Amino acid sequence: EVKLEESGGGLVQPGGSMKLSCVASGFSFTNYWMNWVRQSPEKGLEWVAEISLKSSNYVTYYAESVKGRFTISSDKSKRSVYLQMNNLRAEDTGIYFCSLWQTWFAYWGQGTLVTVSSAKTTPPSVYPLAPGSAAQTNSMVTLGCLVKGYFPEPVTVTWNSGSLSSGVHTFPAVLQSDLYTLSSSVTVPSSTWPSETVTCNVAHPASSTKVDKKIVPR
Amino acid sequence: QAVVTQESALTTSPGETVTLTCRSSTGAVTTSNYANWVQEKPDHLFTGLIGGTNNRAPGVPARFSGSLIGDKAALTITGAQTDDEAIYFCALWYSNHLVFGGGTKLTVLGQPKSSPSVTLFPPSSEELETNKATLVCTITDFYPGVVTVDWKVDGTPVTQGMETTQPSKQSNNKYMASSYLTLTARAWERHSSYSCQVTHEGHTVEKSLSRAD
Repeated sequence: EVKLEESGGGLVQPGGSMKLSCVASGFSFTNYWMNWVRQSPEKGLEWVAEISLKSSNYVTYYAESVKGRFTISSDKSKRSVYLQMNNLRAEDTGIYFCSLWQTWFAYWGQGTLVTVSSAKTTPPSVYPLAPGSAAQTNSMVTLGCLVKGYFPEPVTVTWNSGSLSSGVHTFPAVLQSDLYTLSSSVTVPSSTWPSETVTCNVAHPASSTKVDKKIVPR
Repeated sequence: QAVVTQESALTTSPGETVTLTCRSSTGAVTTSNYANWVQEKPDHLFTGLIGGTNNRAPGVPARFSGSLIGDKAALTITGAQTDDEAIYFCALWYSNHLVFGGGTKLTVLGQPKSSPSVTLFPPSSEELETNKATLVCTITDFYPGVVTVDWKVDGTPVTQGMETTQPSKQSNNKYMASSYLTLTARAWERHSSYSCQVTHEGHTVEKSLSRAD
């Protein structure tokens, strides 16, 4: 079967460069155009560039936003297409995909993440979230745990070291000022808290940081 | 630059017919834009459905079809199924470049309506020591997965400092999302009443908290 394998993504300062590689394996793709499409949380899909995989006939199209900056190229002997990125900006962050196109987009790669950011590796500040007196009367009590100012993704949140698995809700990370922030909550019976302790264990492998935060009544 | 627009969201039920559209700002979409349609499911899953306006790639269920409806290209799912819930991207060719649209999030009713469970958390004493204050409004177990979040401080709506996440599918395929109201420590001392109003399917749930206690 066909299989596209992508590689060469990572973190890079603005103005820097990166070159990705999409390795195609299968039957003869002389009849396909290899596309690069990037996906960001802010612009969904965004077509970047494309090349015709005819060894006889090479044609390239680029998106207006990458003209003069990006260049697409292929090497048959390696069965590979490449995207050269220069003068990268923050708007170029996203999961870059390669796709074989003939009439329709017939095959896709797994994608590789390209992050354009100047921020440094920053560990999270774990703050406890506990109900107010307006929320001390419910049969079930929702405790929480704010994870603020960390970089890069991901962090992993577990409650009571995994022994508290049902009722957990980890929310999507938001980004502000080159720094991430997400929250995780756990809802337990009001008979278990504060009688029994409840603790969020956050891990940030990038900074080799683990923080345990016990939720005590306010 | 050859902007392509699609309905941001549409909702259908199993067995019904739904029609997404695709409008070009240059003018009428024509067969010569060779309109494409790409289905995206969670986990960056991608499938090419339609090419050249109405060419269905192999393996794509017969209930999918591409066509023009006036000045737009149109994807038509006839007799939808629960596994059709996904994002559907339209792409038009413009002579020397392709352009994707914003996409359309199609919901196929797979379970009954569930109202959101809202919970409001005040700033931690730890965080205030950084002269920063963040209120956290959690939202879980709502279906379909679209919510609106409005903040009031001392009865006055807030325009700035708020940020809400895009919903996320739970194991039960209900949805969860979190909103944040970011304040200065001072600003948190300067006011007494804070509200998080979550509207879902035209019904609003509110959670407030007062520092006067």
